Amino acid sequence: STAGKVIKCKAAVLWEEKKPFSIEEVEVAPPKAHEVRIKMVATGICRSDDHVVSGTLVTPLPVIAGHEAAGIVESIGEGVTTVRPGDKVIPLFTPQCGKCRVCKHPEGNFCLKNDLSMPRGTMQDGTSRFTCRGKPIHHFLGTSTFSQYTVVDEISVAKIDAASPLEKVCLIGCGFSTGYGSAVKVAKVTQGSTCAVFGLGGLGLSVIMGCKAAGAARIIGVDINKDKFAKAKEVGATECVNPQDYKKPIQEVLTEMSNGGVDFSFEVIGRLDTMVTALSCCQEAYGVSVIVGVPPDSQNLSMNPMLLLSGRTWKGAIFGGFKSKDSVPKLVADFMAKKFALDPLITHVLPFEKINEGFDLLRSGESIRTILTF
Amino acid sequence: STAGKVIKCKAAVLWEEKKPFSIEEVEVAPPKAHEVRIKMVATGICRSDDHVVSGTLVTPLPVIAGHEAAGIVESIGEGVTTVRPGDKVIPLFTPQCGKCRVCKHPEGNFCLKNDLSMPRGTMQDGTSRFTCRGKPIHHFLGTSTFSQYTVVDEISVAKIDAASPLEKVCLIGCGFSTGYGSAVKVAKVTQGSTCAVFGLGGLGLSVIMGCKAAGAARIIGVDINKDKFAKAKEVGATECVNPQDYKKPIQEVLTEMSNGGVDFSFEVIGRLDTMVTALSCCQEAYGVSVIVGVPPDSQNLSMNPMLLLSGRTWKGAIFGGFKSKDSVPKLVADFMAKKFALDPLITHVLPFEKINEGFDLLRSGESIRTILTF
Ligand SMILES: NC(=O)C1=CN([C@@H]2O[C@H](COP(=O)(O)OP(=O)(O)OC[C@H]3O[C@@H](n4cnc5c(N)ncnc54)[C@H](O)[C@@H]3O)[C@@H](O)[C@H]2O)C=CC1
Ligand SMILES: NC(=O)C1=CN([C@@H]2O[C@H](COP(=O)(O)OP(=O)(O)OC[C@H]3O[C@@H](n4cnc5c(N)ncnc54)[C@H](O)[C@@H]3O)[C@@H](O)[C@H]2O)C=CC1
Ligand SMILES: O=CNC1CCCCC1
Ligand SMILES: O=CNC1CCCCC1
Ligand SMILES: [Zn+2]
Ligand SMILES: [Zn+2]
Ligand SMILES: [Zn+2]
Ligand SMILES: [Zn+2]
Repeated sequence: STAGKVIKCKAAVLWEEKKPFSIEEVEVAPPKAHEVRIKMVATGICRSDDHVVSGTLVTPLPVIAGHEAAGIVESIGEGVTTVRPGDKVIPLFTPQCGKCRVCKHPEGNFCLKNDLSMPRGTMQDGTSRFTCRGKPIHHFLGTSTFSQYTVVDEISVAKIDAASPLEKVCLIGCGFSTGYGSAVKVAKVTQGSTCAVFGLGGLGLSVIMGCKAAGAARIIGVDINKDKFAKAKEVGATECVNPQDYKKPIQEVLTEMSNGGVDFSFEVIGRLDTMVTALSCCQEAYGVSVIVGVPPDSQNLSMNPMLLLSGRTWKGAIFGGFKSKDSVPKLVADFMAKKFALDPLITHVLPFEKINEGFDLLRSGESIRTILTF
Repeated sequence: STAGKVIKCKAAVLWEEKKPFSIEEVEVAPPKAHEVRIKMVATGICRSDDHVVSGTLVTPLPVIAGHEAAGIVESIGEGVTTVRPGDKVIPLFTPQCGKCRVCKHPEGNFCLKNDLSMPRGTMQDGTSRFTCRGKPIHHFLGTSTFSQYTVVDEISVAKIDAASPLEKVCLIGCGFSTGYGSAVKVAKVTQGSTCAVFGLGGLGLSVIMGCKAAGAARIIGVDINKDKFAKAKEVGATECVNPQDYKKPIQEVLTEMSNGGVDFSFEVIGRLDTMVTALSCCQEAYGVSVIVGVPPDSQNLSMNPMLLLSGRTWKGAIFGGFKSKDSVPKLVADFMAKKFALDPLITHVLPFEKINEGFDLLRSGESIRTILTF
């Protein structure tokens, strides 16, 4: 009863920074050519969504945020070939156009069609499909999953197993895949190695899962919230340290614990100081450090380049280095074949209408992932 | 007639920063256990030696500098098994102890016995073999090659082909191997790729040599001294750019020329600003940037970590990543088999007594490598 028509539905609109989401009626236009309209089933609350509220991540407002989700195709636009109505899908916050220089490179995944580097808050054609109170509303990362219905470009959606449990596999749309791939694909953690993981939220626990899958012998979790240590050890950490417990800088502590530096370190918080600390605690001649966390907008870090001249490697990645449309369906299939677990990341399940309580749980330190159900 | 005795010889002593070297008589003690005393034959002038004079590279003074050299063993201490009197040798400014975690690692080369990180200016045992005017003089990087005779630890010397031309292969002790390896071993430049090389001195020309050996399709040399361009093209650069010729920042020119960023970039100067520029000019999702230049002591750079989050890899290396004692004899063998050329790097030859003129040539921009003969 909705194909080709405007849909009126519920969404969580962010009208301005540092305010609660406003749960109210929006209008969702039908998909144009090469676009897909999706009925949302589940969406996770990721720290990157909170970064929009806090001003840490700048994107045009007002906006419908949300990017870690799964749903069912309601209708498709002219020329769509990769999904059909009724299909289960995961929106892709990093597109895979398949035709740019990055998509064609064996090691690149940050497709040049992304809306992250110079955010416009639109669809690929530069316009918006959302209206609220008569006003146009921006999209977020080409996904906008905090809504009962969204419209995405075809290059930003992947079809997944029809038997998938959507309230779990939405995490493959961001948190799991990003952390897991940061360990197994970006860092390329080796068997028998020592790893250090800064930040033990949903992303950091997924990094730990990847370090353990890669055969690391030691995995040191680092967090200022000791309530995060129990779950980190359940998913593979061999020990946890709270920097606030020590009188010396944690890079010195980790270098001593590791008899000279760790093999792999990961910054999974989003602080400039912990990015430099994580680089410093990896072994000076052969260590590798990977930045996953998102730093505050337009702020530079300061570091001594001798940390690199001795032999260290420093890198970062979006979405765990995974080519999004190729990888998301394979990752769902791996989950269905029991190759990794997602339940350890899920601490809370709430109806979508309680989105603000879900953010309060994240901000208070009490949750890993809250999954919102529509 | 000198074994077991103190040798009185000439050396170039640096008594204080920013002053000419003083060519005068020194006393060189005989080698203790596991040490080797070498009659020097030829030594190159590298910018790192000038960094000692300028205070850019801090090591205790007074000092006998020099680290790029080749000579003949005069005598060996007790227990030495890897060289004999009469052998041709190259001193190793990065040792290879064979026993530390770095030496045992498949990719590491910055041996933990190095005298770079926390410089003492001594032999491994914490003492010096040099006296001048009755005063003890420091060593430099365990090599101290600006002297007619030096004493090195066994882990800091490699035996080379007895037919080697010492006035050429001294460059394998530093400039050639560092630049060549930075391309072929550290960056792992790929066939058909586009490279940018910042700084076209002895080290940068050697990077170009490695990029060409690796099969790069384009190699863009970058230097503010346009007189360096002709030789850079002779050894493989396909084009050269002078940043002072442009109204836009050079990362912008290079991104434009490479249709979105280069595959590999190399900083081979030693400036904080060009380290950040070189990182920025490599492609944001899959580019690799290698720091080779030495930054000024204790200074930090400032950079936006979003340059890394998009997917860039940033690394540095000492000595082109080569394990020194294993690699130097193989590199000499390759030179003897005509696998690479050293003559393009040698622009001037002077007697050792004219060392100060050789440094004047480097500082004026006129030379690539001056080789000093003893
Ligand atoms: N590179 C990518 O593609 C993606 C990046 N991100 C970013 O990853 C980061 C982590 O996201 P989540 O796991 O969802 O966040 P989270 O808020 O659930 O976890 C962050 C953890 O960092 C801890 N922490 C905070 N300050 C700390 C400090 N000084 N020292 C040690 N620990 C500290 C917190 O206690 C918390 O447990 C965020 O910046 C997020 O924006 C998220 C997903 C995709
Ligand atoms: N990582 C390692 O193991 C080693 C590092 N080094 C360092 O490599 C660097 C290069 O050494 P050399 O080739 O012997 O020095 P060099 O002085 O012969 O060459 C440096 C080049 O950089 C150019 N240059 C200077 N400022 C520039 C600027 N703003 N922009 C563009 N070009 C600029 C100069 O005109 C010159 O041609 C030095 O810092 C040296 O200390 C040297 C050997 C071993
Ligand atoms: O969490 C999902 N995406 C993130 C990727 C890193 C930049 C901010 C958005
Ligand atoms: O040029 C030779 N060695 C250099 C290596 C980089 C640090 C300073 C000394
Ligand atoms: Zn693309
Ligand atoms: Zn996310
Ligand atoms: Zn040198
Ligand atoms: Zn060693």
